[PDB]
Amino acid sequence: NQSKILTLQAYDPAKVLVFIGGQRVSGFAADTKIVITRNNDNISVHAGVDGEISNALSRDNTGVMTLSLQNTAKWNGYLAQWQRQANVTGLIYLPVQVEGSQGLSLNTIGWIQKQPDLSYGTEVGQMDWEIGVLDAWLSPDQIQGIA
Amino acid sequence: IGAMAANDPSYGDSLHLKTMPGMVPFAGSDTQRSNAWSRNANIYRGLYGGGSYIEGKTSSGQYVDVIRFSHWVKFRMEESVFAYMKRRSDMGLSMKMSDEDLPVLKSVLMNNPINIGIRNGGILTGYDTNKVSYDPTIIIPKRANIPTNDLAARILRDVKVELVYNNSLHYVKIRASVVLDRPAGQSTNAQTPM
Amino acid sequence: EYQDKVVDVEVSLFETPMFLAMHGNFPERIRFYVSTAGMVADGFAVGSPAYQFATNAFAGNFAPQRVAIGRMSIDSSKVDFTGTTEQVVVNITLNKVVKAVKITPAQIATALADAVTAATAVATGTYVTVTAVSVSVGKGAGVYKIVNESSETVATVLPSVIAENHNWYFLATEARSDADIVAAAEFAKANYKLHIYNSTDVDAYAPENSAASVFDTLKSLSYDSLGTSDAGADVDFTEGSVIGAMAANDPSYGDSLHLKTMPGMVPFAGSDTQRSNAWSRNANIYRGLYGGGSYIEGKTSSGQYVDVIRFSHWVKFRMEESVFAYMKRRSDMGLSMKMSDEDLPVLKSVLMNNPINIGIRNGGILTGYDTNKVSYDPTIIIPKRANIPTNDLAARILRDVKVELVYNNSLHYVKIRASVVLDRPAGQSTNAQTPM
Amino acid sequence: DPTIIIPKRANIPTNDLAARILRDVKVELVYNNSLHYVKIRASVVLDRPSTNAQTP
Amino acid sequence: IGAMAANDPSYGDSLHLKTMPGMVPFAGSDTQRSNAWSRNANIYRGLYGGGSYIEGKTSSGQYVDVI
Amino acid sequence: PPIGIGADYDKGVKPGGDDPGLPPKPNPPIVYHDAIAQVCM
Repeated sequence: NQSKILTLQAYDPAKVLVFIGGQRVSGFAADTKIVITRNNDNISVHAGVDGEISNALSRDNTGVMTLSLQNTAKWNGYLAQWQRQANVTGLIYLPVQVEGSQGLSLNTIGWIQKQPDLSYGTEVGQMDWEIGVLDAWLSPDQIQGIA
Repeated sequence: IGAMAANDPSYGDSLHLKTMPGMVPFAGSDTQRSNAWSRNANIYRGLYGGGSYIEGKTSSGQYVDVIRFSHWVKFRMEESVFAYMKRRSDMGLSMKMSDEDLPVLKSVLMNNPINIGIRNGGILTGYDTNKVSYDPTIIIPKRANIPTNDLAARILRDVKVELVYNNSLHYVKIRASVVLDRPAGQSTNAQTPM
Repeated sequence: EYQDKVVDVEVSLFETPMFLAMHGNFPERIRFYVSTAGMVADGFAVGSPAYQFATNAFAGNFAPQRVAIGRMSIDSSKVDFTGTTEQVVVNITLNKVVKAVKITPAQIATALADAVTAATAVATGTYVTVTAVSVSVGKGAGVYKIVNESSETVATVLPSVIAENHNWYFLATEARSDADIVAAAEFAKANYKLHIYNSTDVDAYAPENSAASVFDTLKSLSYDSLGTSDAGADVDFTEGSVIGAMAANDPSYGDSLHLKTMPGMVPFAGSDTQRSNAWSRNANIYRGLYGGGSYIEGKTSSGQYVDVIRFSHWVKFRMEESVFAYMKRRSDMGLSMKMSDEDLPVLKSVLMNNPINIGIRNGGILTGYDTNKVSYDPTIIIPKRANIPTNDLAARILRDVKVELVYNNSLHYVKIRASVVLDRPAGQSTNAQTPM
Repeated sequence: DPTIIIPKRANIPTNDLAARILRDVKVELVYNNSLHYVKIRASVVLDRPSTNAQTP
Repeated sequence: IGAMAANDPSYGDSLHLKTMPGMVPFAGSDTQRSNAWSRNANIYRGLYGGGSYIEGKTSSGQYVDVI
Repeated sequence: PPIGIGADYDKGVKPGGDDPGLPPKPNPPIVYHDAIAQVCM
């Protein structure tokens, strides 16, 4: 029914901006651009023998962010240099930002957690870089009307 | 100046109650102190065997700490924006007025001043009760909202920031009570207070 | 705002009732005090009925921290010595001036009047009648009563007070005439207040057939009021203690007024048959047992327990509050509620949240399963749109929301059956089967 | 459901044709009013009390 | 006017309980409220520590929002 | 009862007449700036 159109402007995936270290990322893969996850659930429940229930608030909010890039992309070079930079000098952190075109944003600092699996074949491959983000609270700021 | 020169503004620390070698305790009476305070003429008291500056109020009545904090924030924001912009224009690839390039100012500002102020404790954070968060806010306009004259002059206006500030403690009051006989039994209404 | 000292030390060594006193100490029809120290600053003579009520109320184990004083314009005051006495003292306060005096009852009255003239006082019979020269009188020491008079009737004064301020729950009146008591009870029953009154009448103990008392008067009409018989009813106005033992009690626990201690009152001195008669009249008494005192059964005038009445009032008030608060907040953002099958069910959560889920936690509301073979759990039912009449749609009001609850029962009486054996008890039955 | 009804050229009077005016365009709707009042029938009991079990 | 000027009628929203800063709570008694309701003289009752309009009826008995 | 009301259109009659409408957001004039990026409280 036309009275329940959830998006009056078509969702254009190109509006989703990602900035790492202050430069705009580009050269993404075929299907998925990014994935953001947490490691720990929000609260812990300790239920007693007779049904007494008490809850605790978590204090580890770190998450992991995956970034799919075609292995022919130029940005593979910048990340590869950065790994060695941090391994020797010991400076790992780097600002990270995400723009939620019509969804949830993100703005924190992160570091390269692991390097992907490089494979060469008859087709242009793919790479999944893991950018661990220090704090992973999604922000609704892009949405209007949030009272 | 020597008691304030190396103090880092980002901590929001207060000039109140600091010791300043070289000066001598003020010898006026209580009413003289009250008058001097009415004039915002800071004095140097001597208490409990030492000395102490008092309240560091400026001429206009505002606390000196807020003034120093505001100046520090202003200077470092200008510095941080200019440094990024120049470095980004020295490789070619100069910044451009577009919806795809302006948002990065959020990270630029959030990085240098704000994330140091929060760590040192000058800038406040959390949630209130007013029922509104204390967290810093950054807002940047889109291209659609930029006037023709602003485009012609190639300058961006109306970037808005918002912060909250801590408060050093100056005065404290106490209410003691002494009992000589046996105190009487308390109320025994062991309910949950509504 | 200058503070000369950085650190300084002093080293200094709930529902609210309303009492309808008669006086002229302030113009407003009502005022709120946090202690008798605030009252005396207004010129209240120590030992005056309002002062006595406040001081009794504030000392209870569940005492409130705000007492409301009514005002019916005082006409005159009396001091009667029908009871014999030898030292006598009276506290009398002129404008901003408090003073005391000293002293067969008629001669005592004459001497007291002469000492007062040493304001306006004249002796007559065994009592002194006092009037204020355009004055409050309170208890000192002695058996003498104090009876104030006014030309304003309670039945008509009360509406002005409630209009001025409605933020009070209990209701106590100085005028102890039967007509005044009945009018107060009727007014409370209509405005959802709680009516309380002590009585020094003697017909209460009378045989179970003599209906010559205000207690039976109220019982016949089946009003609700916490009626108690007391000796010092009209010398200390012990309604204060009764309220102070109940004011801060949370209704949601379903706790009982039975067997509580109320400072200020004195043990009842009637015999067993007198107690039985008073019980037959629902005139609660204050017994003294095992070295202390204890209220008994807190029955209302109509026979219903006071706990159920308080619980019902609390549930009603909080349900209305909870529904209104949600509805207004939902209408302040636009998006006002609407009569549709997709919007009405939320009232289930609205009601289940505020009153019910606190009542269950505190234990006032019962839950579980029975044997009747039916659950005790609360039930909420809301009609659909198809069942709403045209006139109800036109008036935009929803009817017939139904709720159902169960209630706990505090324990009052217990009986035991002991048995003592002197010789060797005999062997028991050895049928070690499983009993069918 | 709201409805819209429009006439045909054959039904338009010749005078209306001459004047260049269109008449009798009609619309219909229903308004969805809001709620104002609520009433409840609570009941408190010390306990609780036909078994047909046949579909009506 | 400040409590109804901006919200569009497409929501079917009424005027029943909207708070209006600047108004003074009605003071009369319940009998006076009943009297006023008969003449379609809407009042601003103060309830539960706040102010609230009442039912927004017009002169001829019709509701304002339908008009 | 149902509320009857009519609507009309005419060739030259604008709905708003010629009302100027709300004031526009002005374009600031072009001036010299000393600071590349200035912050003022």
